[PDB]
Amino acid sequence: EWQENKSWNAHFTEHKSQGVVVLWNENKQQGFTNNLKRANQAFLPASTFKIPNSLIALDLGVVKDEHQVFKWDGQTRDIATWNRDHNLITAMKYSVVPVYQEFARQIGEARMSKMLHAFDYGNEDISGNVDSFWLDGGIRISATEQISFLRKLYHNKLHVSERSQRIVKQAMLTEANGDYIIRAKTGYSTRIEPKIGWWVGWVELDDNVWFFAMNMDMPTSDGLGLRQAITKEVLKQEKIIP
Ligand SMILES: O=C(O)c1cccc(-c2ccc(O)cc2)c1
Repeated sequence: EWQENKSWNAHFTEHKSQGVVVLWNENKQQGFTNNLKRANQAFLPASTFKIPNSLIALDLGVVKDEHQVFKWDGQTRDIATWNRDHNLITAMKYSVVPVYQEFARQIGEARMSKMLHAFDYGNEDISGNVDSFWLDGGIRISATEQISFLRKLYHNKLHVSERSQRIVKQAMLTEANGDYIIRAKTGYSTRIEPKIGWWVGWVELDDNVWFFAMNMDMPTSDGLGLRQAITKEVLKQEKIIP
């Protein structure tokens, strides 16, 4: 069911960091992690909320499809990639917060709450600003809850149209080669302590899918690449990827 392998802690220790990687074998219905305590420790989802946010916007028509353009609002922000026009694909790719803040306001406080209950998403608490609760509000989710949510999305079992779920999984596309496909979303929570990085998603193989969910303490932006680098070192160790 759930087995803990502390050997993976080296991958966090080698970099003087702390965090958890959670893997779920879909064929075997078996989970694996380095720290079962942290695996269930709930944090702010931050930009990982793009996934449910994207799903909700699409299903209500706030976003019509992955080609619709969302014009830069002309306010120059500290991240250049945000200072341009975007569609759902590029908005997800560059974690464009201002676009999803506009989604949330159009979704509305009421509808956002029901959908997150329908999704059984985390603590289902949207306390705070409707356009920032996933960055500095009351919502919390753990790695194992992320994986559980992702599993429904993969299997099109969330209570939104199949189309909306297919479109988001398209937007989640991160890496694809002859060996595997990764559909995932990054997260960086800085507005409330502790500062952490997220990476959640799954690795599609020919005959199996490995869902993953990782977070780690993130005092400075210098270690943002360790989110994927540590996850991939674990996937290699377990011969999930070469
Ligand atoms: O999580 C990602 O992949 C991603 C993408 C674009 C920008 C940022 C980011 C945001 C804020 C920051 O202070 C440092 C980095 C993260």
